[PDB]
Amino acid sequence: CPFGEVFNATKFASVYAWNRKRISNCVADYSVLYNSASFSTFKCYGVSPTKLNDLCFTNVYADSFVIRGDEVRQIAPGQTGKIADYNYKLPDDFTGCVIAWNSNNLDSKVGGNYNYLYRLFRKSNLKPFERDISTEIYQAGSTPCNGVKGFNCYFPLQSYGFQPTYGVGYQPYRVVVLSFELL
Amino acid sequence: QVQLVESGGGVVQPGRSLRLSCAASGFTFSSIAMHWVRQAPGKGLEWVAVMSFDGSIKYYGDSVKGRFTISRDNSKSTLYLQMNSLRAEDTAVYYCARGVQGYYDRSGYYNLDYNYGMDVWGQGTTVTVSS
Amino acid sequence: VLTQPPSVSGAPGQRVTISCTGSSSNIGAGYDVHWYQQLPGTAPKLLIYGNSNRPSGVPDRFSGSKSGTSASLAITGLQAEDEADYYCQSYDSSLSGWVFGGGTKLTVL
Ligand SMILES: *[C@@H]1O[C@H](CO)[C@@H](O[C@@H]2O[C@H](CO)[C@@H](O)[C@H](O)[C@H]2NC(C)=O)[C@H](O)[C@H]1NC(C)=O
Repeated sequence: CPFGEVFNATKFASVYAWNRKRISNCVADYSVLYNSASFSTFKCYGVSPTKLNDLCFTNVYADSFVIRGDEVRQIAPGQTGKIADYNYKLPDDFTGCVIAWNSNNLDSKVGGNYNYLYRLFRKSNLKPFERDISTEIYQAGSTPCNGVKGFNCYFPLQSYGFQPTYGVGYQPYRVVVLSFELL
Repeated sequence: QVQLVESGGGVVQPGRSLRLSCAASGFTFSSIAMHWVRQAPGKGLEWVAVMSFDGSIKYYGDSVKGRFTISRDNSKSTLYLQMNSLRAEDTAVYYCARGVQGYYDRSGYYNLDYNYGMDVWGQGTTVTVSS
Repeated sequence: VLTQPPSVSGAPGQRVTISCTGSSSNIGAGYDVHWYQQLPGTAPKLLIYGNSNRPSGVPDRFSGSKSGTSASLAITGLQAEDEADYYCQSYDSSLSGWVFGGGTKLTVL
């Protein structure tokens, strides 16, 4: 019941600042995510689907963002990289699920969608589940930066630029990550 | 830090066998599915065996099927590869490589017919079958 | 297996492609191909997984692709360090094995 708004949102958030949308104490139906024919990568860890019916409506979380096609398999536990240790890191003992689907003609502009951003440069690779907003210039060891965009030291974000002329691995995949817990 | 140290080096007869010991420390060993992958000297790598986080799902390579076996012990957190009828073409150096934690398929069917790669690799202990 | 060119070479600072051709029962069926850089004398290190992704430690030069039945570890601006072997690894469904490639031989000039 309460996640018909999480999977149907008109616009998703970017990866560098994603939403931690929390569902609450209603009767949850996990037979509308299971038995969905529309999904492509349904990946649920140690708490199995169709066995979490009689469990865990204990402020379940539901993250949501959008990454490119062959990026969606950087989201498993472990799996270090660039959009999994700067942007969205989930722990090595991850419990619940990760659901992601192919937005072919819902997020791709023929000129290029240039407002889906992912972080590029960040010291001290990111802790689990921690969200950033702050955009500061990087300071990679050189002369002390103060808003410069010069040699070797520049902006930390970078747009995606989706197009319908891409292959499979570049057209955007919206990712919804579920996670369960107890008291 | 993580590593995959290993032991069980071999100078043995064509038809007899030995049992490897691929140890592990540092990472969560009880959740992820190790692989065994060999390299005969002169050529490139070749995949040998796989086993899951418990010991249920196991596949093999076509040169090594039915003869070899692979087992896990979560009391000493190691791997073993037993190689009965070690005939002549089965010589290599044997690497044990960490797989992934994967389990999926929304019908309850826990399985791994997977896509991912082998992240951290062993040191390799050379086995030698010689007439 | 997955066929691979036995020997390709290139001067420092160029862009050298490394092909990896497969059938329809493997990489062409929808399974991804990875890339390992095995220096002669050690264990192969994971370079690309899932056709585009680079872990922490591998630099920004190693770009991979996958289209049709192929792959390309495009090394751009190669230095005097990366002259090792490169193996592409799919997982086929005809024999359910995690099949590797024959192995290329890249040396700088
Ligand atoms: C909004 O979400 C709902 C639930 O995921 C979607 O409804 C399902 O859509 C599939 C494919 O059209 C149908 O087979 C199911 O029968 C639908 N279930 C329900 C709740 O009736 C819905 O399609 C999404 N929004 C729209 C209008 O596309």
